[PDB]
Amino acid sequence: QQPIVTGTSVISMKYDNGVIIAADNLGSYGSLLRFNGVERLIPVGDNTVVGISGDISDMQHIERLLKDLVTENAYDNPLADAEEALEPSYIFEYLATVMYQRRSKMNPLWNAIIVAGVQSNGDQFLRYVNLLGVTYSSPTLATGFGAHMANPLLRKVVDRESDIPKTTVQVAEEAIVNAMRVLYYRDARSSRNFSLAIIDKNTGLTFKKNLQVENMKWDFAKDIKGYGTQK
Amino acid sequence: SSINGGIVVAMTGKDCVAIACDLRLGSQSLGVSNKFEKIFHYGHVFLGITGLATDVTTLNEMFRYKTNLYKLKEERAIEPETFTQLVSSSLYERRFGPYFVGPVVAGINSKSGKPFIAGDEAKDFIVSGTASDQLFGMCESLYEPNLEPEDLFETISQALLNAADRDALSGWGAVVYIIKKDEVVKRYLKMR
Amino acid sequence: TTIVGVKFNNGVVIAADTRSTQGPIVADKNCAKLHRISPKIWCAGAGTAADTEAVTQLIGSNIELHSLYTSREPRVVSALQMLKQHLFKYQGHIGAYLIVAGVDPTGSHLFSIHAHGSTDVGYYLSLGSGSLAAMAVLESHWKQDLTKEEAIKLASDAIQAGIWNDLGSGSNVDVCVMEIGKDAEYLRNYLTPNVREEKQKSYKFPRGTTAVLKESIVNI
Amino acid sequence: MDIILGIRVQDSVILASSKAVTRGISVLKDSDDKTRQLSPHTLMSFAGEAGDTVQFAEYIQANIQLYSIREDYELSPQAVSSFVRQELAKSIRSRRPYQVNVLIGGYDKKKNKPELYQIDYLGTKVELPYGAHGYSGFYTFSLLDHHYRPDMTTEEGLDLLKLCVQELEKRMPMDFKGVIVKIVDKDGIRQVD
Amino acid sequence: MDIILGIRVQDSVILASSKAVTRGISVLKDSDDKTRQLSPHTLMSFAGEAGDTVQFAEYIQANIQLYSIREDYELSPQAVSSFVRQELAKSIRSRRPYQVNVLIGGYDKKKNKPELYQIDYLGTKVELPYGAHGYSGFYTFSLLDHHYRPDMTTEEGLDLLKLCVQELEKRMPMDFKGVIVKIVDKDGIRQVD
Amino acid sequence: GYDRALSIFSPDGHIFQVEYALEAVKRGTCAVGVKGKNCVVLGCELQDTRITPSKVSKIDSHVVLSFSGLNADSRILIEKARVEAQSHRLTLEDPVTVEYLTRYVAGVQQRYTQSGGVR
Amino acid sequence: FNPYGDNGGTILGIAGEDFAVLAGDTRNITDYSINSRYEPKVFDCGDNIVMSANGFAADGDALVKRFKNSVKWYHFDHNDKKLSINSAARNIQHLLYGKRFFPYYVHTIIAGLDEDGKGAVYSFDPVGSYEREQCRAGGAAASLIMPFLDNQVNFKNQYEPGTNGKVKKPLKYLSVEEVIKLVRDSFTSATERHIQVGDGLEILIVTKDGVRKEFYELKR
Amino acid sequence: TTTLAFRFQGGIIVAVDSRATAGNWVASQTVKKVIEINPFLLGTMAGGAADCQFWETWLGSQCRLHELREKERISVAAASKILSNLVYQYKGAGLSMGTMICGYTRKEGPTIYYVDSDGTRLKGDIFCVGSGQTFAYGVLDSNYKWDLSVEDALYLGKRSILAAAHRDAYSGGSVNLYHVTEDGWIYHGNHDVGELFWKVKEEEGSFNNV
Amino acid sequence: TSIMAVTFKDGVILGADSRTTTGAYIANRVTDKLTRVHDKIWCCRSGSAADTQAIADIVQYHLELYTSQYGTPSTETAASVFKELCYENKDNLTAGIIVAGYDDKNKGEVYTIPLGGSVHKLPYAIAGSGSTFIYGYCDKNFRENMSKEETVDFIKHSLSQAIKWDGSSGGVIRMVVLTAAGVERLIFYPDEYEQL
Amino acid sequence: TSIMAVTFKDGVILGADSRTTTGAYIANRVTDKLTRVHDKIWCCRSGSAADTQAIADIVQYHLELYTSQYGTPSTETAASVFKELCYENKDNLTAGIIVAGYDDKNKGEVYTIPLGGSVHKLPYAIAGSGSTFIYGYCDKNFRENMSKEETVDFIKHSLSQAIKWDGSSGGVIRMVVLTAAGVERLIFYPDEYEQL
Repeated sequence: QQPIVTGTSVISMKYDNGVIIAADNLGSYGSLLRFNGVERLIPVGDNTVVGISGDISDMQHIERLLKDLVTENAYDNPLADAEEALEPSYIFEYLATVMYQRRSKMNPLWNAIIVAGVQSNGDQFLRYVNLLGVTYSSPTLATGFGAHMANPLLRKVVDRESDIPKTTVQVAEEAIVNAMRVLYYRDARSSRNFSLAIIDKNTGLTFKKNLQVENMKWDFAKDIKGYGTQK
Repeated sequence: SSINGGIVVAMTGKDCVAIACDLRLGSQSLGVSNKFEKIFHYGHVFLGITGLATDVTTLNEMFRYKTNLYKLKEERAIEPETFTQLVSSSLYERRFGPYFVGPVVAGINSKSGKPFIAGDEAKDFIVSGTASDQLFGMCESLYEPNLEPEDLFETISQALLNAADRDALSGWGAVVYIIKKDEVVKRYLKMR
Repeated sequence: TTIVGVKFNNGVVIAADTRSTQGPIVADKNCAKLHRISPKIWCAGAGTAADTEAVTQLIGSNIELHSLYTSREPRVVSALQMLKQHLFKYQGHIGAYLIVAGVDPTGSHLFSIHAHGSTDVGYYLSLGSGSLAAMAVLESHWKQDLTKEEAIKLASDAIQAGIWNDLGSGSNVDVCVMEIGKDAEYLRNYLTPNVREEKQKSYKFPRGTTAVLKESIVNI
Repeated sequence: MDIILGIRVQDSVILASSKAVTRGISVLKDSDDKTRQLSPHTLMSFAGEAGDTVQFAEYIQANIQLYSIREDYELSPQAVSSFVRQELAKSIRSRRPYQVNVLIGGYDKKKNKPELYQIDYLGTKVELPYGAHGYSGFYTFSLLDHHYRPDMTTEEGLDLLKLCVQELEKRMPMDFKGVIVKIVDKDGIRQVD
Repeated sequence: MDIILGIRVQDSVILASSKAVTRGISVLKDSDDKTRQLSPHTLMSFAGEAGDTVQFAEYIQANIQLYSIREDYELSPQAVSSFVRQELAKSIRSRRPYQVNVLIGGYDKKKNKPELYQIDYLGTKVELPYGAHGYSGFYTFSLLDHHYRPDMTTEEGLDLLKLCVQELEKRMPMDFKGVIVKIVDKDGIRQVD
Repeated sequence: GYDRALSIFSPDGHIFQVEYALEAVKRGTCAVGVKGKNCVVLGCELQDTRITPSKVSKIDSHVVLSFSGLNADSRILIEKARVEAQSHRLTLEDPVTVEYLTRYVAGVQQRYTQSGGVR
Repeated sequence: FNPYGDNGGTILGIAGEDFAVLAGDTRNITDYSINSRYEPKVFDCGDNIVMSANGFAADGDALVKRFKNSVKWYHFDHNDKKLSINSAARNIQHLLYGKRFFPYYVHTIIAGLDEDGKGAVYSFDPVGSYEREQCRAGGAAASLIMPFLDNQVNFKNQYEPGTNGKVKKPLKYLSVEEVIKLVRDSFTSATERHIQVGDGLEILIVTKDGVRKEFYELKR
Repeated sequence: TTTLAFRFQGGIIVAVDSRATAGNWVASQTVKKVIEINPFLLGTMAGGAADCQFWETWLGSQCRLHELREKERISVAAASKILSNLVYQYKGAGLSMGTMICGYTRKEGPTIYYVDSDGTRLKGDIFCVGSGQTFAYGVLDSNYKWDLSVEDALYLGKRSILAAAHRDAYSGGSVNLYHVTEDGWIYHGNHDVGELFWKVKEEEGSFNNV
Repeated sequence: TSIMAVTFKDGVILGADSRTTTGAYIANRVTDKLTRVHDKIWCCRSGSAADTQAIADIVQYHLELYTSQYGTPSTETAASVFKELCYENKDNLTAGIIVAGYDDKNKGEVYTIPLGGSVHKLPYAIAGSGSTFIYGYCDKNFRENMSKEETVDFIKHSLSQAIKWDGSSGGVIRMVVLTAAGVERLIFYPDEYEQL
Repeated sequence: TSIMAVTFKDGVILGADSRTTTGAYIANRVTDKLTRVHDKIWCCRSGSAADTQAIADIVQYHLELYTSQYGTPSTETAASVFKELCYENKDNLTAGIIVAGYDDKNKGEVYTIPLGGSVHKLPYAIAGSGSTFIYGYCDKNFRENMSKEETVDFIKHSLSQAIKWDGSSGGVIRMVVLTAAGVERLIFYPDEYEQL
């Protein structure tokens, strides 16, 4: 009914061979920056990462549901490591079902979720669902405050699906890291510490923890004096 | 505002302007009259006013006052651009406690002969009142620059009629003015 | 609306989009949002257009009168102070959010003013519904040593981010460039990225499709 | 609520006004005349909030009488209805609006024409062949729209009014205790049944 | 609102009920009978919320008819009014109360006595010489308190009812389109004018 | 609750409990009906006569039920039939037809031949 | 908690004499933000039935999913018999009204061929009232689209030019190509004037030959 | 919206407008406000469209089951009570309904029941429902007769809907006319209110204000 | 916002964060919250930026008048003018001001004017949303007559914690040092103070 | 309320103030807020006293069942049971729990369950109204693997500041020390900790 501890933006991007998703490590408690080690990117197998924003208690509930789903998928399934592994699309559809059912019981999971992955055919998967069950896909996805600031920057790289094959992992990762820096400049509930995950159809999941926003520019602040007339 | 209903549209053509309005006066769903013309003129400047009919009447009487005093002092009729500024300042003088109206100015400047419309100087077409969004759709589909006055008449008339047909609170006939520097023709349209 | 201001090594740029909206409806595709307070002092407003227009007109009038009284070029700090005090008097009921930029004998200046009368100075600023997208561009590309051409490029890129990503912003980019020691360079429709494609057919009706009841000439 | 009805026929204006006055639970009066003569050939009927209507109508009557004494002349029904509209339009912006709806029936002796003006409490004025305020039009306008003819005599106008009143008495749930009927014509104002 | 009135005289109970049905702006019907016969010598009139009144009265009628078939016997007006009171008292505590006020007029053929019970929607039951619901009592009880006599004949009762109805028509602002009058006596139920 | 299948098929396809219910009918006191052109007549051949009334029960003012067999079971059917007659008269706008009531009562009897835990 | 949102989007069904068109913009929005430029709202549901449920996109998705499942179940229990568009419309009414007290907040349109082979369009309110229509627009810019189509398809308010308003302009056969041109121009004008009207137009065309898909880019 | 039904020697006329509105926006000009429950029963949609359409179609299903069970046409009284009981069971749940159930049986003759969301069930000779009802009553009460011809009754229905369409902005589009006979209902077609308006305005000479 | 002023042996130091927020959006990351009202009288502003800017401009005007008529105002006089404005307008104005100043006789003085417009002379003051988190730290670490260096460190540590914990605080740490020697402005960047 | 738990070299120490308030009235000045749910699993309660007492009783019951069926519960298991209660009843229950416990393999562990029923394992936790004032102090003064004495001092100083500043906190400082050696209860009076 009301979110208490909250994560903030998850941002993500397709690139030629995969998907990148990043989220910062902060649990805020209103304006109090209370918890600073909250991982909000949940890998599911080697082919999927779930990025969660919003209520951290509901996030922990979803993470439990995802671990249970992997366990259940392994039951009586000798190919659970192979052609009957969970796909990103299965995980997304399950989460979207849960979210919409919870909404329809007036008891929402107060989250926005991005499922990033690579399908077994090598297709990039990147889809959003929120607490309403509203779903959409785009070559770039961002939740929360990142929807307003990160998406413009990432779309300057990937404006349409025909930009995806032109976009390397280096360019996409640089764009994601710069967008995280911009969020640290401009989101009062952000952290300079973030996690980033790369899901490549060739090189698999690479999950980078304890990244820090670097190369911030602040020295121009020395010149700012008063609010108008103070010399 | 919507209590009374009503729509005004103006369009520029080649050396011409058109301004058109519906004639309905309502009181919510009750139709009161079909003789409530929303288009006034002050010399060669035409003003359409949509919105609350008491404010339409009050503002017409006020702009008559102001443009008569203007002609007496200046010894010339007011031009459309000057009248647009006058309307703007007169409405903002009630920025708190507004008149609930949408003015549309149309005319031709006596000296340059340039057609002018405002609601700015958005030169193609200007739309006001309850069917504004239907009118935007119609005009943005039908409008072409540099229409001759007869084609301008057809275009604005079809925009008004088809937009009005999808507005419950406006209609029961329409009037179209086609304005040229030498000549103004009023036409009445049947609505069905 | 997207408005930005960008200071550069010898001046300041302000830029705006040109879409005016009435709710979800585009009332005007090419509204001029950059308003001259004085020859080298320019403002741009978000919020309700009429309040921006009116406060700009009043302040410009008083600035011109004050310049005549003092026999001096007007100062951006005077426009700021007068706007600030007017808006504070009206306690935020004047819904004007402004970027004020200009050049004066004391140099280049760039300020934002909020409807409550709060002001700040900046090297780069954005306002309106597209302000977050524009600021994302500004934060990723602004630098202290911008030339004029870099600052124009940056400002128009930030407006373009607003145009593409904010529904409330669109159509063209207007720019005004105020260099120190130079005339202000107003660049109406500096970019036109949103030109409508030609329709599939002409919709000109044949003469007489409309039924006319009666005609009369009006005396004027 | 009150019923006021007006019909402009060829030679005259007929005004019809309900006689009831109701306060809370009770009909206090069954004989109330909801009109004031503004001038020898101009009559105003009024409906609306208790007290407001009579205070307004008497203020108007005093002002029109003052004009007539000052000029030794009678204002046209047009000028009277414009003045009344201006007073109502002011009141909307005042600290306590007159909640008063009026019909002004007059005979213009310069034009030799009857005129009927409907003015709502907003100051929405409209000249009409026939007119009503509130719900009375909801029941009566279809009869008038069907039967009204501009060349009707006074007697045909009165018969059409009788049909309108009978329809109100049938379908309108209040008991308005009938109508007083006044006729304004070239001979002035008279009361009729 | 609806008018229901009852007078218990020496030999009979007279029930009078208004004919109007009004929905929103319009009188839909001018002939509505707001009563149901519960048994050959018991009549119930009802007033209140649209739909509730008839649904309640028909449920009661069906239950009393079922009792009569099961026992081959007619319940006293006392027993009927107790049953109706119990149903109304339940409904106050239910998820949607019947907003229904009733008068039950019956002739007890064991006592050879007329009986009139007033029951409000709360289930407040009272046996009365004469009775009313809503505002009808506000206008009528002073006439009944002044003129009523327990030994009145049916004809005197009807004349007193006529006076009550005339007073309502004078002072009550609604037009209720008159009353239907039913008489309950030793011969059963009949309708009168 | 108790749901035992009491009425079931025998190998020859009879339902013994329904046959034995018919034996109960056959032991029961007579009832006779004769339909004429304009009336139906029903008849039957230290008790207090006042409070041992006719076996002929009204179900509604226009329709009448007699029975043979178990008197107590018949009271249950009669009460159900009366309730249905009043229900039809309430929910629809007419008294029952004789065939509608008969079909209802026969349905009640049939259902008790095919329902668990009931005789 | 509000269980509803508005995702924008506009849809248009047109029945031809031997075809049906169902068109929709592809932009998904939330307030003034673009969520996606290509999130298609118009679906082939099988049996040459096309559907779009405009409004709250989660309820639209849910209704489309349930309708597709009803089609599958109808095939299972009718030996893959084709579902009629009329039977689909009745079934969709039952789907919607089953939520009468917590409605699917969507305006639905389905299109297809009737059993005569003529174009059919059915439109549904959130609660499930439905009507066979020649044409229906739905969503945010319906008011910008439909009057122009009434004018150009049905020649509404157009009279035969010489007859001075006596004779209507006669109705005539529009090909699907002419309809598509009118649809494109209508959506282009709505894109000009309504901020929610998307970046692309997707058209599903139903004919005896099946369902075919056309896509056209819109501005932004 | 405006709907009306009236009894006469020829049976029942049902007349309705076809306008639908959403605020000021005219959503459709061509809504069918008569529900053909079966060949012998009509219902009029004037509440929420979905409630009337859904529940009167279900009512048709109940009529068919009753006919199969009882081997007879259902009474109009029975059908209207089935509907009013259903609607009363949802009282306070927010159903929006205001319908005339019209039929003509041998036992009842031509019968109209008004049925309301509030559970009102009224038999009557004449009913007008919707935002234009007062204008329709104004014509109909001025002109109704029992001995009216079928063609005169159809014209009177059309003219009462036209009067509402002129005065009530939320009424119009077209007039649909039905004639209920013992043999069933007869559709007497669709009449565009603008064409009808200008026809009556010239032929009858009414609406002189316009 | 996190604002401090600390008296020390040579005078007073004012400190502030630079973050201005509108909801969770940082509208200005480089705000200067340290406002001069007189040469050696400065204020830290917290609360409504419009109210506190208007008040500070009015105080600067009144103190310029005072200076030209009556000579140099004391810090107590500036605090009194702030008080009169905050108190007489307490219903309209949401202003929590810290006033700090130096003069050769009184040395450094600090006055806090909380909401409601009470005035409190204090050896140090903390204010703003982020001050809540550092009350314990400041009480445990303040001592009278610190050196300049110790005082700068004390402010830097305190505000670094206030920035760590308060989302409404951040950016640079600005300081103004007021002494006999003059007015000195200091700035500390995140890569300095986040290492603390 | 001001509650702490601090892991240290030998285990964990829980600390609390003893004040219960109803508005400004101190309803109980000697409250024990340190609730045993298992022999070496204890919780600090903050928020609604009824909710947190009901939860703690239910957890103690569930852990007694767990012990008799499955052996000794881990502190993580107790925190999970607390979580399930706080989370599934988050609308009704206003409970911010700190769970602390010792076992020989994991040593001391601390889990905080804020409002909403998220669980956070931490090396130390602070909670309650008075914790706001000591976030900076605790962040500046906590270090891993303190001795018992250093940890007791750290808690005493922190809670003394929380009591100084929070009206809803006060009375005695209670501590429970959980180690291999056993369970030890400590109490510190105002005349000890107000001198700090």
